[PDB]
Amino acid sequence: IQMTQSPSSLSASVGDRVTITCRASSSVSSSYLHWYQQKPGKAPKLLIYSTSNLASGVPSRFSGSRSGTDFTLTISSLQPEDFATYYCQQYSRRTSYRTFGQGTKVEIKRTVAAPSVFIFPPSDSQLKSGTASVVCLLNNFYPREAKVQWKVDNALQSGNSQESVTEQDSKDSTYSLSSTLTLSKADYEKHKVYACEVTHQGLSSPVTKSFNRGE
Amino acid sequence: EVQLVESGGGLVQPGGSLRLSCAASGYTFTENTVHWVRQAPGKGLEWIGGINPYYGGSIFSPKFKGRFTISADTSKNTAYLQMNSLRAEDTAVYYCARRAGAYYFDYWGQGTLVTVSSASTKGPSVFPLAPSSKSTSGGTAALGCLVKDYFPEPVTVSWNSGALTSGVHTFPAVLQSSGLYSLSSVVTVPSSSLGTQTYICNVNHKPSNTKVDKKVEPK
Repeated sequence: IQMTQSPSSLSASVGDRVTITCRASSSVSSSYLHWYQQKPGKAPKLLIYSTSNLASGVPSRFSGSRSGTDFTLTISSLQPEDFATYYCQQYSRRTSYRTFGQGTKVEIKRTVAAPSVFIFPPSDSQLKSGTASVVCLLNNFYPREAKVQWKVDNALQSGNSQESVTEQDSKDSTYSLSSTLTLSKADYEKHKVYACEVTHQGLSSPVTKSFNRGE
Repeated sequence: EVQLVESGGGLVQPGGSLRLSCAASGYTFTENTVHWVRQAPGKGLEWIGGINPYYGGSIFSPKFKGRFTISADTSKNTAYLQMNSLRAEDTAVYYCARRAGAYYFDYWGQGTLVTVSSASTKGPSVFPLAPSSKSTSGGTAALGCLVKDYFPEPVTVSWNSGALTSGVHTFPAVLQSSGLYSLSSVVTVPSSSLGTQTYICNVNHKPSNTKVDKKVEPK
């Protein structure tokens, strides 16, 4: 009994109606098909059990049904806290085995939001260790696509920076990005102006944050 | 009031073994089966097996039956997952979950990350990201913590022992060129509070038993 879940991911606005389908190969009783919600870094939470029954405390905009070989989870009015990955689960009475669908990520589409840019120079504590890490923070933006480019003394950097993007926020559906430029103490002490330049769909002109080694 | 809390995860060499624990509370441990489900990073949920604490026997998916065992000690309300001959593909987040009703999982543990690797553990170094504004600037300010050169995942970062929650972003770790992880944790606060409110970033990396509390100060 192999489940097949669809779609892999979807994007919908607040107030929209989303549906997720798990097709059960073979015959599963309506009593033994369940739906779980997993928010990032958290354990799965039971949303619906036995095809259509809401779990305790689960909002009734969630619902489920079956149409033959196909099972359907439906959110009637999408809300930002519904950002999660959803899994179906099936139990087979012959073998006592359990199988999970491969999951559906539900992202929230919202209005464009420009990031807030901050720059952090390396700390004296880290420089006393031989390395220097300059950090550039993009705070609360949408959409996720963003470009952070590093300039040292107006020279463009490449291959010495790593970035990281948060998952979508459960309150306002925004993202945040952290880009780290790393140099040795030697190279860091050999230059003076350090800047990150940000381009984002919500910025009509790129935003630059910079500091001067010293002041 | 029903709770499952796990423990046991960490770094393990390939071909080695590890034992995870699931402490149950808030109900009669003997009346509900307890199962284990793992999730590889980025991938989906995978059922492993389960135990019935009333008898002590266990079922297993055919993928794990030869390699893993599940026991239960009813006096301590604890279930155990013994994992043997671990491979790189066994690196995952392991959950225990209680079965109730028509065979659904209604209470899950928090998850414990197991890493199968032959690299040695490394405790993190914790550096301040000093606030951007002065206390006289007028708006919001960003401040933070850089958690560099640790192995393996995970680290837990909190602010002011967890009392500071709103506006906190802890970013996913990024595997550096050296093979060690590095992440940053930032919070935004009112500029006016920079001179009075203490901001401490608490870092905990269990694999190396490192608990550091780094105070972040301006300038």
